[PDB]
Amino acid sequence: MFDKITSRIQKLCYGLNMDFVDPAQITMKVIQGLYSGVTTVELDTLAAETAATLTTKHPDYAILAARIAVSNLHKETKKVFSDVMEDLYNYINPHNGKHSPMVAKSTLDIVLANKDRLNSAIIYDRDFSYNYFGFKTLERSYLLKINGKVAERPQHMLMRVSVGIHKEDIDAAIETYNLLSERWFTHASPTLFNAGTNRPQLSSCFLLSMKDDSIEGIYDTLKQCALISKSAGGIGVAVSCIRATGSYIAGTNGNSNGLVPMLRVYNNTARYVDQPGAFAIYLEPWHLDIFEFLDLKKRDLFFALWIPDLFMKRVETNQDWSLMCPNECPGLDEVWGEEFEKLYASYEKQGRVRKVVKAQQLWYAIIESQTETGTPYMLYKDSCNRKSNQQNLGTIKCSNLCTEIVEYTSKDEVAVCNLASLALNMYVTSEHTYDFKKLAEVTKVVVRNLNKIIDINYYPVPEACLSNKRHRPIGIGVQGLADAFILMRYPFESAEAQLLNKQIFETIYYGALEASCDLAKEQGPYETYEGSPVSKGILQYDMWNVTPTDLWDWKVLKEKIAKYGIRNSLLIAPMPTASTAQILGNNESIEPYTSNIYTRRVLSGEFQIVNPHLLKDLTERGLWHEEMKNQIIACNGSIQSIPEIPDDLKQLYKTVWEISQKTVLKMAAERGAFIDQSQSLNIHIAEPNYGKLTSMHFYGWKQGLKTGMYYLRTR
Amino acid sequence: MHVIKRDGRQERVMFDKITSRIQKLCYGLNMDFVDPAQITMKVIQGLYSGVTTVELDTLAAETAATLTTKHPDYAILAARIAVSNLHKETKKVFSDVMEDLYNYINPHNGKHSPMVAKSTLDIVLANKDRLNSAIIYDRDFSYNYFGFKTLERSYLLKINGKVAERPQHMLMRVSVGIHKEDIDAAIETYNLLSERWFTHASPTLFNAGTNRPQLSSCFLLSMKDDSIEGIYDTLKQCALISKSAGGIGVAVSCIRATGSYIAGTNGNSNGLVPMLRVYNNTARYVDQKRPGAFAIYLEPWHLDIFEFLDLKKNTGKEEQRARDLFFALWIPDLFMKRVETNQDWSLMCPNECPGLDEVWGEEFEKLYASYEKQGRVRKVVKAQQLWYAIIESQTETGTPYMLYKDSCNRKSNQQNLGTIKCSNLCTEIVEYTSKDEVAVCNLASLALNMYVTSEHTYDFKKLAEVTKVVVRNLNKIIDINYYPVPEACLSNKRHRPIGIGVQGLADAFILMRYPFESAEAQLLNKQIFETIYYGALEASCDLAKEQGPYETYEGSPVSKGILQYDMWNVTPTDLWDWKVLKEKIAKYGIRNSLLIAPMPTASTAQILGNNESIEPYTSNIYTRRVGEFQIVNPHLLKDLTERGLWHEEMKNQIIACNGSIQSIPEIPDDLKQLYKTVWEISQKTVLKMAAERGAFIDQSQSLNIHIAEPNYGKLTSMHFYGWKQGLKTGMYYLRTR
Ligand SMILES: Nc1ncnc2c1ncn2[C@H]1C[C@H](O)[C@@H](COP(=O)(O)OP(=O)(O)OP(=O)(O)O)O1
Ligand SMILES: Cc1cn([C@H]2C[C@H](O)[C@@H](COP(=O)(O)OP(=O)(O)OP(=O)(O)O)O2)c(=O)[nH]c1=O
Ligand SMILES: Cc1cn([C@H]2C[C@H](O)[C@@H](COP(=O)(O)OP(=O)(O)OP(=O)(O)O)O2)c(=O)[nH]c1=O
Ligand SMILES: [Mg+2]
Ligand SMILES: [Mg+2]
Repeated sequence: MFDKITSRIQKLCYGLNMDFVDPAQITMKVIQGLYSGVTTVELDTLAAETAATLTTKHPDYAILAARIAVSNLHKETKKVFSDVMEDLYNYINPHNGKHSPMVAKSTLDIVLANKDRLNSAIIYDRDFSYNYFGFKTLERSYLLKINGKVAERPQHMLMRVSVGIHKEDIDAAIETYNLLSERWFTHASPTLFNAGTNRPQLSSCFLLSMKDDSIEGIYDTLKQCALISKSAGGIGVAVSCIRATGSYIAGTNGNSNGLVPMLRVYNNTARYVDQPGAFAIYLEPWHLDIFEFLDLKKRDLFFALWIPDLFMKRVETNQDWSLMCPNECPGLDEVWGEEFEKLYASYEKQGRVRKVVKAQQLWYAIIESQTETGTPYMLYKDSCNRKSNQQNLGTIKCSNLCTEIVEYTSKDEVAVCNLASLALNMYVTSEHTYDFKKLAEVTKVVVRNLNKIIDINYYPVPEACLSNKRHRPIGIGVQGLADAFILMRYPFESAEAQLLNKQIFETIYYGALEASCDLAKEQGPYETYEGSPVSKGILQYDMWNVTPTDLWDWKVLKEKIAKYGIRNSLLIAPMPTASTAQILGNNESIEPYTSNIYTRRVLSGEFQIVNPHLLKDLTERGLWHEEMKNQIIACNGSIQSIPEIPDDLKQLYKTVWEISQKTVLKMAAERGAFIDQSQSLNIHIAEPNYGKLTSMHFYGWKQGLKTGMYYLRTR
Repeated sequence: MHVIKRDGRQERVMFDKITSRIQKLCYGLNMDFVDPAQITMKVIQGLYSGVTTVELDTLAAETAATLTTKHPDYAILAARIAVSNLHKETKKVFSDVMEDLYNYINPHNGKHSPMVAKSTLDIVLANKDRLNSAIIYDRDFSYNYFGFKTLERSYLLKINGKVAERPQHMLMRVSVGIHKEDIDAAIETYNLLSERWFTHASPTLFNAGTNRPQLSSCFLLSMKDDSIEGIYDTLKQCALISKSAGGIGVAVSCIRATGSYIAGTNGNSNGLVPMLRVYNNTARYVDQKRPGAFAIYLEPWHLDIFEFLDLKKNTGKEEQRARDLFFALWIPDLFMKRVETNQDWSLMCPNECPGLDEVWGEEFEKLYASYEKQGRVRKVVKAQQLWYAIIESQTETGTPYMLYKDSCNRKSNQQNLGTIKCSNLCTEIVEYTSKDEVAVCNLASLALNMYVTSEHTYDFKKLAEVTKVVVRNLNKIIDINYYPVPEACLSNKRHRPIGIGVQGLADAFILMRYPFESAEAQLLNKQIFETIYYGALEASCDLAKEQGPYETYEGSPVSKGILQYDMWNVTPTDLWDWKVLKEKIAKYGIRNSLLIAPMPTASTAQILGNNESIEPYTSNIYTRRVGEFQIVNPHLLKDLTERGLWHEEMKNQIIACNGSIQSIPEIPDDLKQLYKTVWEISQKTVLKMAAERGAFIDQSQSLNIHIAEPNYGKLTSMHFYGWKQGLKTGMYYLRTR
């Protein structure tokens, strides 16, 4: 009897490690929610659930689990792509009666005029390549649904995005289709949510100079934020030009209440417009309201600092910092580095300061905020501007929400970003050699994609659109760096890892540029190209004084770029990639495993998950048991103190806490020479003291990092 | 013992010189109850040796005012002492003070900051001659201590602490500020202000003849529409107007309901409540020591009304509160009919049910029904339920104000423009607003007790002439005001509305010796307001001749010879020939769509010494805080002191009685009659009187209701009464106790 269930679980067991997967186990839990009443479709989830719990015994359960629920999706959705599309278009909302197409006619009509070539391109066996928690992610949000029931299979949705990008160009579409569905990279969420629809808001982040220091200013800027958040976008906002508390107002002959009351207005605007807000506010440490600033998360806004070098210099030489009001001392954010230290001091040597503190004391109020709340983020204004390819445009006033994007912004330019990410774990061949020829190749495609995205994209406000058209900046990231190192057999901190880290990024960048060049050959450079460091032969690694390894002939590439230029002001920026890395079963971005154990909620409750790579070594060596697992939870996810585990692995699966943050910082410093934008650097300090922190910032600062620190994590 | 004189010159104490100086300022005062040796005695104890001769003026004017409780003359005397001080501390010649104020260099910020406009100076200056000798400083001695200290606290200009302006220099600046090179009229206005016949609204008082003049107090807005973009555009406007110290009232009914579908995002609308948080947050943050004030107007067919209703509570949950906005209801006739006949009432989304707010009266009644019929409703409730909800809101908070859309639109001369979607912060202004037009209003009030004579007869003929003047002034303001936003300016030049108000109405009855509630008082109330409407139309007519109609005149009720009182079916008394005027208009047209708008004269009433607006006394005994002082109704005290009926315990037995004189066995009834508090008076009678005067007020009236012990019965009956009277504003605040 339960035999009829088992022999059916078994069907989807192909290629799985049957030392550790045992279908009999599931059946024993499933056969009990059985009765004369419901049957198969119900029991289908039942088993998927059960299987999914069992992930703790073996990673293959996640995959088995996945497969079952997938089988069941297929058993309840249309096969033919064009036919699924047809339904999404037609959907009359039978609620009111008005027609509401879920895809866009043009994408429909493109799809139908090639129903032949697109339909038979889709390989639906590719829906089994996702793990459970990955699949469930898609099913919650990424797969389009008519009234309850999901319509799109994951292939459908990929094909949709693909043609949603390459429109009339089928070839480019089917090659993007493949790449994606084999999980060689991914687009940003907005792209996957929106490509092929009526509101194709694909970009994924915006930046924003505060238009002007008046009510009129503050409220136009506010109108804009509301508008971007409407159509999804995250925002960075440059706020430093707003006059401080006490600063006189001529028009009303009153006295301004300063930056904070104004940050309340914005906060409140984020609680409103949603589809929760998310603004990063960037303040410069010379602003007279910087102290109140540091108490605010100490609320729907994240604070970040636009640090000028001068400030770091003064802090380390126990010194005199002078807080100014931007009304009283104009243009202080319109300038960086040299011209800043001249202009700033000029105001100091002119008396015109509102209040002097010791540099060191401000510093320590920062360390206080970070230990409390994990914020403010630390970004170095001078580093960012010095190594920016957009420096010919002016002074770069701030960054995006996750500190990775560094772009110019003005009264009439609001910077945007279009992002995507390469799955580094996919390029390590089954020989523990890393395939770079293939990595470069895929980047070049991602560039063409992102580049196409600029023109088709829906822009929420006009100067988002004006910005992006002038400088055509893109942003390309990575995920699974950690899994790459593990699949290679490399302790994250090993010299072996440390080289690979450079090499990977020498490659991503080589390809990006090379592809950006071919596009410039094809359609000319972006119009604010000539004037920039690349018209001058100075690529990103030069600005760092790094000479790359002989892996690629940059000699040859520079001669190309000298001939036809590039298409995009900027290209690379490794980002958090939180939501996508969940689908692909990867560790987020460039960071180690925070723990070797963690959970994940899925509708009702959670599932307990051990590091997939890890569990596979412990079980094969027959070291996996009850209390074995129960102990690692006791050690917050480390295995260092568990006695019967080899030397080999204790090294291989060190958690981020057990890793040297100095080393982490140094490694970013390395790769960051081939990242033309910035990177989202979290810092993990187990037991913090103000000492450890202070050298951290200082170490990373000395390394010359564009972003010093995204989040500080403490416990 | 000695006193330091006005020059550092030690002078021994000589207490007769105090009494002597006081006596010098008792011209015209009834000396039988004003013993000025009483102050002397009370001064020379609160008095150490070496104290400044200037402090023996403050200490003395302070003492003098705490004796209002003996004879109101004392309160006038207390001022006289403070003014006889100020004059000594001030430059006499007007044109000199104007020089200082301009040439004033900011002693902190080394740069320069005029306090008058260059033009205002260059006029005053090139007109030194006439203007200087025009001013009568013997008018500064005609206020009482309380009016005076309000003036002193914000209405005269301070050069670095030191009050530069004398009250006449102020009055004068304002006149030139309105009249520029028109020196004949500046002087005529100065005379009518300084003789206390009327007062301009505070924003005019403040800014008149300064640079970038914010002369107007009130602004009306309609939301820009169901959009994140509309919302934030209307918010920038509100911010911009609030920075210019302007009061605001807003039409918010078009906004999607909590739940309503949002196309572009597939998500769903969070409703009015969340948006109103954003409006509170902005009101808090933009200013004018004073936070901006928005009145929010909702129509009772909107799905979010119940939430709208608990938002003013100080009891509930932090997330759904907004104690900084003021809530109002724009009420269709239908809702009221539905209530008194226990029928159901449907709540809609303006998204699934467009056009509701852009249409009134039967046009509405038709459109609303055909939605109900169509099943276009999100929730359907018993009408009485909503009405119960409304009246506990009022019981707990005193809000929402109660406006009747159908009255306002039916009886408005802006009718030819479209639907009037809301009123203002104070509910007396009834003007049109659109995507392109924010209605400003410019206001002033007449001191209604100035026009009653020694022989207890009223001077309507004079009241009509003063009104004419005001209209000419309020008109010029429109052309000199600096508009916070362009749509404000658009509107005002298009329809040139003006709102003329009143203060000292209850004072007017008392001088004649009328109870508020008599046939006498109730005839005069009609007659007075006829007079104001008559005089004002006649003024606007003259201007039309001089200049042309207001652009949007043609097709209006007036351009058809329909005057406000026509819209009520009320024949005026025979006091004035309304057919002569009607003939005069159909000739030249008028210059201002709207004219009369009885607003609540909050602080200009404190100055002129008058009782607020259209209202009877709240008490015969009260407080004004400046030490806070113990004023007895000046009128009452006179009749008591005259009839030799005033002492310590009587003053007290009234405080015992919450300022009522009713129970006191020693007072003639015809006095107990005249001096009833508002908590004695019939509110129905109040509502009838407004309605009765309402036929002559082309806008509305801020109208509080006082009900002592309030229940559902009393609150309900009171609204419905006024409603059936044809009132546009049926209730401003509900005050209780
Ligand atoms: N010798 C005195 N003894 C008591 N009170 C005095 C004396 N001199 C003046 N005062 C009081 C009377 C008034 O209430 C108050 C202000 O009167 P005022 O005559 O303006 O002061 P003053 O005498 O210092 O100046 P002035 O030089 O103009 O006379 O001072
Ligand atoms: C008027 C006003 C301004 N502000 C703020 C907003 C701005 O940051 C700052 C003044 O900017 P503005 O609003 O532009 O004031 P202004 O142009 O009339 O005066 P000035 O030219 O001297 O700057 O103060 C308030 O917080 N509350 C207010 O009521
Ligand atoms: C987009 C968005 C709209 N809204 C509300 C506010 C507005 O009253 C209402 C109108 O939506 P809009 O802001 O105009 O968005 P839309 O253009 O998609 O609207 P429409 O469906 O008419 O095309 O939606 C939010 O509260 N939060 C949001 O994030
Ligand atoms: Mg300004
Ligand atoms: Mg819309």
